[PDB]
Amino acid sequence: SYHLDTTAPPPTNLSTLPNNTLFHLWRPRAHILPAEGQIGDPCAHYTDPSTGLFHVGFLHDGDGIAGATTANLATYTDTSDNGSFLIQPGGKNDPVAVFDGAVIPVGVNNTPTLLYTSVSFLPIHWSIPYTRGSETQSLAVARDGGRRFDKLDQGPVIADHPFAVDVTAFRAPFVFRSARLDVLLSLDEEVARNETAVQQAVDGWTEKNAPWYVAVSGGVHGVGPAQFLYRQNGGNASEFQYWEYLGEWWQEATNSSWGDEGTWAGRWGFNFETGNVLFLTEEGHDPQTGEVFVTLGTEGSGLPIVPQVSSIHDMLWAAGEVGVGSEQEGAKVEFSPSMAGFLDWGFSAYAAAGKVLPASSAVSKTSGVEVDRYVSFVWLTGDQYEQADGFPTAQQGWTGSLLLPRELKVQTVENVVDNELVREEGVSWVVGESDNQTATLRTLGITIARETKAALLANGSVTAEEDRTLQTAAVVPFAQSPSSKFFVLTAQLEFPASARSSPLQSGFEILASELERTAIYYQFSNESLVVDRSQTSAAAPTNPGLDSFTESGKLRLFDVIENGQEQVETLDLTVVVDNAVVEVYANGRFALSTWARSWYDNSTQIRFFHNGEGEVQFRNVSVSEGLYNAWPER
Ligand SMILES: OC[C@H]1O[C@H](OC[C@H]2O[C@H](O[C@]3(CO)O[C@H](CO)[C@@H](O)[C@@H]3O)[C@H](O)[C@@H](O)[C@@H]2O)[C@H](O)[C@@H](O)[C@H]1O
Repeated sequence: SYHLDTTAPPPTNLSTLPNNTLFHLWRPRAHILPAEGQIGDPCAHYTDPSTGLFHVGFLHDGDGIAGATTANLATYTDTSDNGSFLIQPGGKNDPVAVFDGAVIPVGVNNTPTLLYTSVSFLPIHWSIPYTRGSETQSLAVARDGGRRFDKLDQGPVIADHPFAVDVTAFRAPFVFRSARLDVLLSLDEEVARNETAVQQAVDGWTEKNAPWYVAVSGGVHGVGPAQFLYRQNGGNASEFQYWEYLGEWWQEATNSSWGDEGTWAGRWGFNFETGNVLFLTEEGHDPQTGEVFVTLGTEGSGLPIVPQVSSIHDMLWAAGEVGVGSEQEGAKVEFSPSMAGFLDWGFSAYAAAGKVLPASSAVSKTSGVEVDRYVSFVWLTGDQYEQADGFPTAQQGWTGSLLLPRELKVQTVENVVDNELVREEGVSWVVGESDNQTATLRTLGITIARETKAALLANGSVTAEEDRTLQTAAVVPFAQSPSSKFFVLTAQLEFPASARSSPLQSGFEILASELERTAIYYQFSNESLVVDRSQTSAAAPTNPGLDSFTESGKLRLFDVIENGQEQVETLDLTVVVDNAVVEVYANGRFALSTWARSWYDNSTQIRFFHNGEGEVQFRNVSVSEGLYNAWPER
């Protein structure tokens, strides 16, 4: 007879416990996840034109797309009960499975319309032969306020992958509109070569009757990963049956990668997944003036290759330009990356699905936002993409969660010293404006959606810590630590120029007891925020299912001019700890999320950490405890 006692040592084998015994142990309170069961890819988000409510979707129990709605982008309500499903397999187009999809707010019958990957055969993986007809794209229309999606009574509207192309995958259609694409396709192939003519047409563009484009993710056996582009036939905004194939607007060589050493954006891998096409500005999303950005997941593998196994799941982002379709007979249009990085450096972060969130939305109206935004929902698989070594899934009763909604826009880093640090090849940023003395840098901006950040701190207990410096190695416990695993830790770390060349490691130790701790620090050596989980869980040693490997992401701190002097850019940290779900944010342009499954209720001390190498200044350190409930109606 074993009842859970989180103040006592964990049993040696967690998988021997009764189903659901671990249900609340690591479960978050402020994140998006079903009431129970497993959550897969986030997909099918859209602002309902009628109600202005923002709809969120996600695969659930490998049995279809489930959903929820929100009015504030802080609290959520399930569309229904018993799974809250919107659409499931079993149709003629989708006898085996229902994969990711995207929604056109005003589609068929002028109602929200879902274009999704209908599945008829399994297995499907880039490492094995593709079964013809495995993945097709079908339509379904929203009924009863989006609480369900009825499949149109006909076959798929894109019933096959490109003719005779040996695709490694063909799925996760994502819809978007683009002024630049309509122009490039509307103009002559000779007159669409000079930006002078283009830009002019781009200004007359009208978002309302523009045709929808569709990017499908996958690759080509023996050649490369790629995104397949389609658009309503003939650019007719009212054509929903036929979609003309524009070609592989973006493809890369098998297991190639941004930069020579693949340092800043992992690798393009063997297959591209759940692509998203964004158009940014310094303030939000604008399909007319925004720069072209694409977020995607890439499947990697070492050698030899393990059939049906993707050893690496990188959550990347790329930005660049779109031009005519070269001179050859390839794609009508091509996307050329200028920069690329990670949307989230977490091993278990993947399949992000975002959506434009209009200023006209009930969400932006209520919060006072008056610009169009692009909110992105990143997936945090719960069992390492189903490769976990015996995770106690039956015991937990649920699997996975989505990360906090995030705003994506163009973030600028001003007053930067245009130095080798800036002029490196294959990085996650481009020089905006430089006088060879100081330049502005452009990169993907990553922040917690404002309404969610506010809700996280609204009723939280706040406890500051005095600024302090550490030269010699030390681990200093905060004056006061929270008494629960639900909090937001904020701090700024100032480093002296002499630290770049040192083995310095500075940060914090969270979720700490004498038998447990989780280290989060910055390493100048490879320049990377690190989350050491080797001591995170007292239960991990005998339960390999609880992964404890190190997580880390590259974050460069540039030399800049602050008060009128040069200094190493301040490390601005924001760590949200949702019981076991941990998200590390840095400089409004870095994210590293992972699972920190601490066990003891006592495991809640926070400590300052410095390894004695170099010197670090902690400024403005504080903690907000409590966070909030994202599912009030449950
Ligand atoms: O190959 C065996 C495998 O086939 C099916 O999964 C295929 C596909 O799943 C994952 O792809 C994503 C990324 O998270 O998840 C959804 C599906 O749930 C896809 O639309 C999306 O690309 C993997 O990352 C891919 O490597 C994999 O090829 C099936 O669902 C699995 O249970 C298993 O049978």
